[PDB]
Amino acid sequence: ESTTSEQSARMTAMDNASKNASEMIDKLTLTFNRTRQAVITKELIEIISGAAAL
Amino acid sequence: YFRDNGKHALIIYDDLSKQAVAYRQMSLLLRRPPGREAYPGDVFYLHSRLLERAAKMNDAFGGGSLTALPVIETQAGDVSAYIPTNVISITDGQIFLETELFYKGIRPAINVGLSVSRVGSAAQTRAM
Amino acid sequence: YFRDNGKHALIIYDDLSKQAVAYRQMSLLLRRPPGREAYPGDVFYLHSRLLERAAKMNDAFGGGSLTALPVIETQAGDVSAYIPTNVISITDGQIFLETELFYKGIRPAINVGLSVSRVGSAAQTRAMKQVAGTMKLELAQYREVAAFAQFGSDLDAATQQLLSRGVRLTELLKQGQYSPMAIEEQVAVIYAGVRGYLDKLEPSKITKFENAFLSHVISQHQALLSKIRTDGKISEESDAKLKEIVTNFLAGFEA
Amino acid sequence: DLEETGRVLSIGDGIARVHGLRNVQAEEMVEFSSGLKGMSLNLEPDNVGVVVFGNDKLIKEGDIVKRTGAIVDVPVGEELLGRVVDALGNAIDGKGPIGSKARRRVGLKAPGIIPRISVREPMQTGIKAVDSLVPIGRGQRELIIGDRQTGKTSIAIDTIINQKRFNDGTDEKKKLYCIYVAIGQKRSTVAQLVKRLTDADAMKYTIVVSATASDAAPLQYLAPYSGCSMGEYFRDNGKHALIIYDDLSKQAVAYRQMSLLLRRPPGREAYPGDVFYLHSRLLERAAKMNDAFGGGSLTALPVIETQAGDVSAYIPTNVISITDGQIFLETELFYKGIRPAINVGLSVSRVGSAAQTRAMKQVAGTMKLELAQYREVAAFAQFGSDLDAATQQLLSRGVRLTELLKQGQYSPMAIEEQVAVIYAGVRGYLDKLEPSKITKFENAFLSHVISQHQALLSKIRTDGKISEESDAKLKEIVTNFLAGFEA
Amino acid sequence: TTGRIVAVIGAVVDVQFDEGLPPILNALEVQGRETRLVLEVAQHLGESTVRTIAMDGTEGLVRGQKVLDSGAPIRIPVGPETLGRIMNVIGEPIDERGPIKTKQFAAIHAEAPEFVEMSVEQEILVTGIKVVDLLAPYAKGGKIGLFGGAGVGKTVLIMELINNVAKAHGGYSVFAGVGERTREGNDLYHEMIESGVINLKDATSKVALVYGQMNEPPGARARVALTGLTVAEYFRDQEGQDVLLFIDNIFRFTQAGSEVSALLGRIPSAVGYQPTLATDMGTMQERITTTKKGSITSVQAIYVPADDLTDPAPATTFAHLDATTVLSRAIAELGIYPAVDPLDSTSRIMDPNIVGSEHYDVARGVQKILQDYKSLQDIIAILGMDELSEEDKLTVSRARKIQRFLSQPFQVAEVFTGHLGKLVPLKETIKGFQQILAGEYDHLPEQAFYMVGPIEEAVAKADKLA
Amino acid sequence: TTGRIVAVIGAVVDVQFDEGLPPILNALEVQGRETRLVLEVAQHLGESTVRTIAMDGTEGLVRGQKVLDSGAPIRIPVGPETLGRIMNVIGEPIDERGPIKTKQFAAIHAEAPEFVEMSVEQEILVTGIKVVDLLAPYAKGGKIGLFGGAGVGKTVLIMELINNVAKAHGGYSVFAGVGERTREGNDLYHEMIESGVINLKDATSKVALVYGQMNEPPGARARVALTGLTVAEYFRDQEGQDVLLFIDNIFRFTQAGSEVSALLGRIPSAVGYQPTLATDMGTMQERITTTKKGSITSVQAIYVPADDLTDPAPATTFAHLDATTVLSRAIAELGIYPAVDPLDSTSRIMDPNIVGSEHYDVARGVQKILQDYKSLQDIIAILGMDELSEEDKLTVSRARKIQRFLSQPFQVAEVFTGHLGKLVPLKETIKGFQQILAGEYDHLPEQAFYMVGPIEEAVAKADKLAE
Ligand SMILES: Nc1ncnc2c1ncn2[C@@H]1O[C@H](COP(=O)(O)OP(=O)(O)NP(=O)(O)O)[C@@H](O)[C@H]1O
Ligand SMILES: Nc1ncnc2c1ncn2[C@@H]1O[C@H](COP(=O)(O)OP(=O)(O)O)[C@@H](O)[C@H]1O
Ligand SMILES: [Mg+2]
Ligand SMILES: [Mg+2]
Repeated sequence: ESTTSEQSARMTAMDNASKNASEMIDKLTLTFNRTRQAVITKELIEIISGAAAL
Repeated sequence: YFRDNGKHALIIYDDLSKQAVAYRQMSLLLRRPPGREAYPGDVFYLHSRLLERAAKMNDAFGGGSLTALPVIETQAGDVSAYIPTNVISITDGQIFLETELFYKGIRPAINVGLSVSRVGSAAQTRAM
Repeated sequence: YFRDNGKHALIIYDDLSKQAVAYRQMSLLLRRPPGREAYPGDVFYLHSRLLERAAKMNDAFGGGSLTALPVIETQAGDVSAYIPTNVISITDGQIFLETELFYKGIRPAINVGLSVSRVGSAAQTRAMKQVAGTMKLELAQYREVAAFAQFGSDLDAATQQLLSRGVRLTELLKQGQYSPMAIEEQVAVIYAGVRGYLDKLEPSKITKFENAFLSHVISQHQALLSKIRTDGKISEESDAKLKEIVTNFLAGFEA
Repeated sequence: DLEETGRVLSIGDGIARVHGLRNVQAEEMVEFSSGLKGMSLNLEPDNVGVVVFGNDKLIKEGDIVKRTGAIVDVPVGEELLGRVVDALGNAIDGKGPIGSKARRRVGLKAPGIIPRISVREPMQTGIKAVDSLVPIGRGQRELIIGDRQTGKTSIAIDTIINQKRFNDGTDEKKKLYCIYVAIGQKRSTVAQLVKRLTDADAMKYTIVVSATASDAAPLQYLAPYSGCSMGEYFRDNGKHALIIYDDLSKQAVAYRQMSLLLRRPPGREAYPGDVFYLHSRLLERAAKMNDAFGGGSLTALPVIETQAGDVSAYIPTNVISITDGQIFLETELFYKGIRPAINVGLSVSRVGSAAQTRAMKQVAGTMKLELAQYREVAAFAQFGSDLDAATQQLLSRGVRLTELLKQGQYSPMAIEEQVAVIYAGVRGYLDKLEPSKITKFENAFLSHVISQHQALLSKIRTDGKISEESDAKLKEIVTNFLAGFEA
Repeated sequence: TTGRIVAVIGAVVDVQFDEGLPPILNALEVQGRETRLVLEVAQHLGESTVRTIAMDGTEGLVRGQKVLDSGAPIRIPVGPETLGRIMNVIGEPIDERGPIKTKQFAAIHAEAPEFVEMSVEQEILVTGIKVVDLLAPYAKGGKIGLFGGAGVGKTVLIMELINNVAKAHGGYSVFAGVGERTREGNDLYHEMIESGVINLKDATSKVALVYGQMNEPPGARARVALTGLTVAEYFRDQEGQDVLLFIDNIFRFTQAGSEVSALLGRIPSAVGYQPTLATDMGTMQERITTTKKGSITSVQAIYVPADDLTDPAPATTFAHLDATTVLSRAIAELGIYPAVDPLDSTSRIMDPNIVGSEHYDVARGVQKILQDYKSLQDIIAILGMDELSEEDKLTVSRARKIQRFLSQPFQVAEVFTGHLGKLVPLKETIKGFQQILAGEYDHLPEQAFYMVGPIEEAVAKADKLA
Repeated sequence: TTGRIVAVIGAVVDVQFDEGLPPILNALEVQGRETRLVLEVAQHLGESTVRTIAMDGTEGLVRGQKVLDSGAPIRIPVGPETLGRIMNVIGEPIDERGPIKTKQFAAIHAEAPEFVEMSVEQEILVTGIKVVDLLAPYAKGGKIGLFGGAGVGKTVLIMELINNVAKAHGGYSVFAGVGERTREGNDLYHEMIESGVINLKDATSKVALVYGQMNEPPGARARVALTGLTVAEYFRDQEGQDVLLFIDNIFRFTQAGSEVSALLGRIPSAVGYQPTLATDMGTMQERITTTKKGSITSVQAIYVPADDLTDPAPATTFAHLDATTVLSRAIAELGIYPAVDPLDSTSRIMDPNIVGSEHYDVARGVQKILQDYKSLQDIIAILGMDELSEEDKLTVSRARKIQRFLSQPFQVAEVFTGHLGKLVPLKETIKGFQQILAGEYDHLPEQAFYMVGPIEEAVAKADKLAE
């Protein structure tokens, strides 16, 4: 009984952990791309502000 | 015209994200300083002055109204972005539609927890 | 004025984040083109020329000094950012504080691994050096091992000891506000810990122990404390006396 | 005369603003009184923006600037082989003048669509990982890309070294003349490089075009095009050339300096809107010519340095997009012991099989598939206690094939030696060999087949493929050798 | 009138005119050059001076050099004579086959069809390709985002599309290579010759080619989409056809506009794109549509920067797309051709109010079963296929047959394969998949449904397999 | 020829000349000043006006103040008279010991040695620093760079190198303090008087000092590296000798350039830097070199702004080096000093044909186990240790022991460690990491390997720890 319960539970736990990680990946990927876009724009605004001030 | 002549009008702005993109083109071409997401600092005001005009008039002003349903497009559900937050900070609540619910066939794909009407309750029929 | 006239001064710049913002404003309005983060290109120099002026003079120039504690406010805990690193790249060290530490009860909220002195034991009395000389590296290794050991399963004798010491030292470096401590009192207290006499005391009791221990040595052993303060060190005699006080007192404390 | 001469209005930062020169053409080489050259990049109503080929100290306000009938061309021909020159083709190796009998403009149009034919002929690097899984054909543009210090220059150097086996041979079709363009490197680095090729006896068929870190920006800007024209001499006369641009990140930085200082508008990462154009016109000049045009070719291996693996930064984006494929190198692979540090999952050659000999095509296809199957299961290796037999095998085969893709520096391999090594892996012979021993097995195995089995290697090369006979030979060499190895 | 060059700064040329100025978008012909140098007017700077963008390299230009105003935007040859021919952005032949002898020329800049000229109907453009027509069908006058790249039968699909639209709808095709790689443009051309969609010997060419190659200046790569589009517009407007326009690829159209915008000194917008990102795309895309006279339907290869779908470039493009065709390497390695991902491909007109309730219920039934089959695949790898309920056994059987019946032999591949290509009518596609779902062919073997056209051929293949 | 000041804004002064315009790079001498104020010509603006960078403060300058063209670039004293002296950017003594009585002077601006002047010889220079010697060794006459963010250990490392290599060096050394702490300059000076490599009483000094620190305006900091370099060039060429050049910190040359750049009229490049960053660095760096005439072993501390190695300044520097020692805050934070990233440090001589196959093999094995551990960390920090195979967890224990045996007490760092300084011979380093990898110390605890010299000290420490 012990092993049937344990292996069922590990399967469920790991399935849950796998799906959680999966959700965390998505979320971090969106965060990544929001930051990536911000970085490119910020850098560009610094250049233009520096240039226009001349 | 209807608002002030004792009648009732409904206006849909479909959509305000595209209008802000157009105003950003104008501003950058005018060489106005770019800010957050390269939008000009008056991009909030662009929308606020427009949405302030939707109003309920009292009987002394004819009792008319103008209801506004502005539309805003999010990128991958990001409600915290600059333009979405600007408009949330203007309107009297939001109906939020989720890609996840829509994909699952739950339609209209309204996320109930994320939706509000700040002032609509007093205007709901008792039967409802 | 003190520095050049044989006296010693301490200056606090609270803060240099706000000063750099005012310089930015002033520079932009002068039509000087903006650089990184809209600050002028020479925002490092703004602060470098200021802080270089804190200095220790030789005896021929009067032997005076000026010590500087500039202050910088970071955003979202990022000591690695442009302006912060600019100022770190000027000073002879930094004390880095974090909210996380603060709310967990590490107050003062000093991150040990991320803080440094660039003068080290040269700036310490011999007595403090005697008790604190290896502690900073030791605490860095402690925090690393405590993170690696996180999944509590079979730890060897060495790391378990490293852990027990570390968790207790952390309690000893906690301190309240508005009662800064005389050096000899700091040494007596740190001594009890680094010498291991507290290794079997429950970590939550350390703070209660310190305050009771301190009030005891202050009242009863003003001569031992006097000698450490005056000699600037822990002599073999002072050491023997301290050992006898902490072992027997702790035992009383634990009754 | 302000039609044919001008006067310096201002000078600083490698830009001379010149009054007059009413008749200058855009991009014309002009000459300052001191003898320094400059190129006319900005033609403006009241001034010419002239980019300075040397030190500003020698140009002062009011200096006379002349048109001379100058044309921006370089020496071209076999007389450049074995020589180290600067961006303008001047000898810098101290071995006297180039004996050049012909010249060619650095700025010329790439062959159009019609004069070309499909890339077909192998361009053999001698590097197992590349020739098998990222194969390059004559006329291709294949990018070498990765962070600093990941092995990029070495890919190219080993490719150049490899050609000796053909250039020494008797088959003129298979011969490949090499051009290494150094842009923005330090002189001693270039010196180590040519010493390497000299020792390898590869210099005799290599031209080194070098515009190093203290050369002025316009020179670094021209150098790739200069080397490119020298390569086109071979392309256009029925011969084959390989050019390495090491590297294009540095060339683009040099051009950005010029563009920013001419006050041309800045865009992403402060690059101008023509930096894509900069690289695209260079890389389209690599071509495979049809028979009516002599059947020659120019293959290009541009190099790009990424920063912290950012393949989406501006210049890597441009050059990835322009090229026919990419060989991606990675730091973590390097320190893991995967050297060459080629990411075999990401690396691509869109020319692909069309550029491979039958023998390689066979085993490389099997290896590609088995490495992909391995990659799917890879993360379950060091966390796999109770895996089924099938997945246990995919891992076993994967780790062994991966070990066989490791290769020492400066030792490029004949294609038949490559296939014989890969055979041992794809046919399962090493599946029970402990992975740490594979590189040792290969080195000894290869030494043995080269020594005792030249005939077998001959047949793998000649037959095009691996016959039933070659297969029976290898089976018996491998199994017997292996049992001796593990004895 | 005749003007004089007053400035040359890379691909930006300023020209002064003494009398009337060429309006913006006009084509100017630079005099005294070995080959045609066209400048397009971008701005009126004041003081009788226009700022232009060059359509070729500007090396060798002198200040005071003569420039002729053509009196119009870039005008290019249009008509049947363009079919099988390759032109550049300014309408010159680049295939070395002599002049393009059309009787009409047309300006590459035109306003989009007016509101009154719009079709208010939405109809499928039947492609004859089972996956596409059933699961993610093309809208007539719509835009389709094609995902994939290399090694997934992209060219073959493009060529089959050209073949099928000509066969089924009498409509010709235009291929616009935006930032075309010279090597690949050459190979595409001969592939089109070998497949027969281009014919050198007669007048049966189905496609006109327009190449804006990578080594050309930003202005040329920016405008080629328009040149291609203009060629297509002749077939819609003058011949009432349902036309196909391929844009390969749209990201390079956006990027060329970003480069031109930079050259003109315009302040860049978010992530560095042109501030005019949305209007550059809009003035182009809106020309592709169904009018009362006919349609242009566009298949557009999409490159997604940094794999970021929220990047301004794909986000701007996606506003215009009515469908996606996703070509997948995983699908190709299963031997399914065309390698279209049946779950990843989508269409906006997959709606009962547009394609009908029957088409909708069958498509949705195919999607569901495929989704369901994916859910069982983990259980197969664990428990085995003989441990499934009699309903689940049946969904695997049917799903797998459906997976195979979604494949289809192409006419354009008759050379390389030897098998006859199949163009399948929509009603037969619908019927075929309707019957497999209903369980009408549970008795037939799985492999009978592989590489077949209509459902009857799967019955006939089942019989032929003894 | 006499000129007049027409504009002053910060470090940048514009000067009009009525007759002969001074060429770019010329030193101009400002009249009516208490201490010598030099302006260096940067650009000819047109209209008989030149734009200059000042070498000292511009406070007190007045529009109309007279300026004399000297007729050449900044020229400084070079030769044996520089030995044991401190000089500033413009070659003035700043040690209060009177004139520098050289027979000859040299311009701080010079052409870089030609390609034909290059040497390809490279032999190991043993440091006694385990992590350097094992994984990324220095070469005699080579270009060495020490990269690090603020306060990770660049300067402590350069001082340990000065301590280990320069004290017993047979030839001359130059130390160039560039945009760093004045305190550090006074420390080094009196330390070198104490060791006798500087001698204030006789002619036995082996080191010349050149300083222009962060109390100095950007002009001084952008040129003081050249002053230091020009001194070393003389020693290299006009004595053909073995020269050591230490520069702390070469970033400050690039940074100084960025401070004046907008006032020089440049549109900025990315990250706020001058468009000329790379060519400026190139013309300077290519002079810092061994030639056929003589050898320079150059060691340069390289600051890394915001800890970002992709920052244009350090990123552009890498290509100029033959060995790179990259320091990491994440490693320092663990108390691992020196804070060398063993997976981001390189050397041109790290090659089995140069260092031999045993040294190569051990180094790569060390790097392999550390990368293997690195890829396991974050994975086992969530899924647990007990899920590892009994050979996978053996790479963990060995790697964590190898991380610590890479740490080392520095002699110069005693005031920070409380430990006595250790120097470890090359062969002992090899043997030690070779033995750990082989499993010879699986029984010893992690901490035994932390902060010691040779392997035997880890064995002895393990005993001390036992009780
Ligand atoms: N196959 C290999 N096996 C072992 N070592 C190699 C191999 N290839 C390259 N290396 C070494 O790895 C280091 C980096 O090689 P290199 O070709 O200089 O890469 P890179 O990216 O061009 N470096 P850089 O240009 O300085 O950013 C050198 O020390 C080479 O000797
Ligand atoms: N090898 C080392 N051993 C012990 N402590 C060190 C070591 N290197 C650096 N530190 C600590 O870090 C501080 C900063 O080192 P430093 O060399 O000044 O950094 P950088 O020059 O890179 O800014 C030192 O003052 C010292 O406290
Ligand atoms: Mg390299
Ligand atoms: Mg330092």
